[PDB]
Amino acid sequence: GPVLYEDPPDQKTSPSGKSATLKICSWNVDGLRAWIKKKGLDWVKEEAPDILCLQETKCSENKLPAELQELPGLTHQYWSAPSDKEGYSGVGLLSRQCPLKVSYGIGEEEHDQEGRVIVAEFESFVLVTAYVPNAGRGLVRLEYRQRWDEAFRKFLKDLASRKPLVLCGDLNVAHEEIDLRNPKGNKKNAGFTPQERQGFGELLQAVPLADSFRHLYPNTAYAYTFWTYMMNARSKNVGWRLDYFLLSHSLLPALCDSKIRSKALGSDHCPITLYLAL
Amino acid sequence: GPVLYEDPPDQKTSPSGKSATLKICSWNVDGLRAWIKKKGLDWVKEEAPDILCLQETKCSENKLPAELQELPGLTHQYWSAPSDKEGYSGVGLLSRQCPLKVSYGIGEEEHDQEGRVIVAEFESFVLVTAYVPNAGRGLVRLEYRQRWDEAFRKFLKDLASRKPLVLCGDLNVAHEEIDLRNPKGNKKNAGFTPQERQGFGELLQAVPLADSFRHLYPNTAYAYTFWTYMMNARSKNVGWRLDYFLLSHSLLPALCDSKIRSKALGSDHCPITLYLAL
DNA sequence: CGTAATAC
DNA sequence: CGTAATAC
Repeated sequence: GPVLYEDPPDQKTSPSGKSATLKICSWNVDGLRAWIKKKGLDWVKEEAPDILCLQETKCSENKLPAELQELPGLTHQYWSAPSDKEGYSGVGLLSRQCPLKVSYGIGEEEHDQEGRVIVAEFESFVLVTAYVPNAGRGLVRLEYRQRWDEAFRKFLKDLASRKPLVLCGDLNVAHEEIDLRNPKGNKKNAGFTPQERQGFGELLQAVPLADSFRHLYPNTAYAYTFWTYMMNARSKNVGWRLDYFLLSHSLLPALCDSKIRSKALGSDHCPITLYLAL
Repeated sequence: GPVLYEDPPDQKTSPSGKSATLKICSWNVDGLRAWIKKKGLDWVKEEAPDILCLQETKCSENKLPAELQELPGLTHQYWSAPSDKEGYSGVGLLSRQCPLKVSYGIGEEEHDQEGRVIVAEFESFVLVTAYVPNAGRGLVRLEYRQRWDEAFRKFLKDLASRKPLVLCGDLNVAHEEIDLRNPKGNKKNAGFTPQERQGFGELLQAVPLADSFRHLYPNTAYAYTFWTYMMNARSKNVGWRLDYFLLSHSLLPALCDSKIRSKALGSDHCPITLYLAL
């Protein structure tokens, strides 16, 4: 039998003792419209997060279903979609409260053409949600992905100097061997090449950022956020951890918990939730 | 019962009496690789044409199956595919003999980015194969299609001044009501809008070119070259004539026949064959 | 390899 | 609405 993973209960109190005051939820919906048909929005209303980040929406701004506009609580909504590619990439950020400033992309024309980054600045921190480019089957985009990784790292380092940073989304890499079920087989596959894993480790050390889930559960294995639709991967928990909450070190005393909502359906990714005490 | 169409026998002698010396075949394969799996190449070897034009190949140059390189007779092969779009558009031209000159596109940067035109110049005439942009569901590209139509018309008029011209391929318009099964329903659908039909009539008169099939069969109805995969259109012969051989008037004394190979499978389009006596 | 999405 | 093709 396959070894399954049960995410531990929500810890809503920081180590300092302060109660959690902010609840961010991130989910790669892999088809915003199909995700809504599969009752994804119902799960969101059940989670009731202060902020909701979505990746791989595959939805142009004009094609957004009407129910999203009428969603309760998360009234302030921002979307980014590729200029010239239909049904590809795309992210979104939905918040209960209005952000002070909202910008798009990372400032480099080469990397801002697929709608992968939304930046939402708040009084106490800056939230970035990202959908990092996949290296592709055959590694056709691995050279581009290394260029992106370097540009994205410099971008986040500049943001982090002025304000504490929270980064979330599909970062499209399993950092370590614990972060995917079959590491020996995937050393040359997109998501686990040495170039991608190194860029991730360089990102954590340069900005600097910490992997919230791994920080709290350093030896917890079999904890994935993605399973291919093929070969019953999700039934057999043959997965990858591609979806992260990376925090600035100064927010670590405010970190309460980082969750993996393994049971939530509607995508080949599952949602992840962050609890902070600000 | 639906009214079916039987293409009359091949007339291989021109009205002047000269025997046919050139046999051009054009086919919108709508998926070059799927077309080869469906034994499309076998049909080509059975037709044995001097020149073979293909449209909507949906195949990048590096992904072309190996059997195409080893095809007998049609050894000189030229392909055009979109720069930035995978599995979209694309044409090809295969000839028994080497052409004097082979160029790509129509010379306008805006219209040469999807690989829709190949021009093959020969001693006695210039052959153009085209895959004209579809106006799209909802007519999103109808404004662009009118701009293309004007640029393409001027391009062909310049070619025709120096040499007699033969144009073939999917021109993505049913000229007249006879050219599609349900004209009253499609007046606002891509392929039969007033803008597309007028651009086609302006093309015939400006260059000038003649519709070879319609020239030879002025009152022959129910003669289509395309049927949607949906709703058993091909079984019920609910079709469109979108694929043409348009000739310069000076080649009309050399015109022997223009055929519609209704029974040839492998695509939602069927092939068309032209016989000339040069 | 499953699924969602495009284009026609 | 069928089919082929993409991207993951």
